[PDB]
Amino acid sequence: GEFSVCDSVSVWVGDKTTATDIKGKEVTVLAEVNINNSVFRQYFFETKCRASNPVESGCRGIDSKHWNSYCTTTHTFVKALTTDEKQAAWRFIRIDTACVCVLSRKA
Amino acid sequence: GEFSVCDSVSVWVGDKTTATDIKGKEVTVLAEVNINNSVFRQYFFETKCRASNPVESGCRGIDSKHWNSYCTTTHTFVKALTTDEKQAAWRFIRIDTACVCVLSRKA
Repeated sequence: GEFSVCDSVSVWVGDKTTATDIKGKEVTVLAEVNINNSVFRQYFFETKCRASNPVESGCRGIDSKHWNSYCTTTHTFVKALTTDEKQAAWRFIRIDTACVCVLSRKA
Repeated sequence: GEFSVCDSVSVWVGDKTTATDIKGKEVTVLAEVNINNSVFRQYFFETKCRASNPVESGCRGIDSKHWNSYCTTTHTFVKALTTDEKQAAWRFIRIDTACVCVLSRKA
């Protein structure tokens, strides 16, 4: 049947406490946002790698005879209400969204 | 050097007009949100496949002798201000976030 090259794990996250923002700083993630007198809990759908090597040689199916590989998590950016040592603001934060295979040549 | 198995293309999108929501319906994406008397244009960072077959056999580096492959775009969910035939609301919409390789056995 069909299976990815890198095994992946997805979960809805409703209790996030810190995240790295687009500018690289660590920021605190607030839990509920009120947008116009009504509140929302902030949720993030994240997908992570289950393993950098789901198989001993790296990613599944790769041609190991020529290639080296491992799986790695890639990120999107989602704006969220956050706060830092001085200011609460909507900021863009890095969220984990996929597990992909990266290759290079064996020598 | 390091290269992905599936070639990928990322862009910030600031003029999105429709999106499919989590419930599957097509919805209209509004452009500016006012959260507390101040406005924001809504942006989405999307990553798409450049090709289902970046190489003639499917994804790069796969062992084609045993495997069939192609690249496919995976989605995250981002909440955005949207509207439908009756109601403007924050809804979760499907955003394209990665290009990953899917395998199956050749016979």
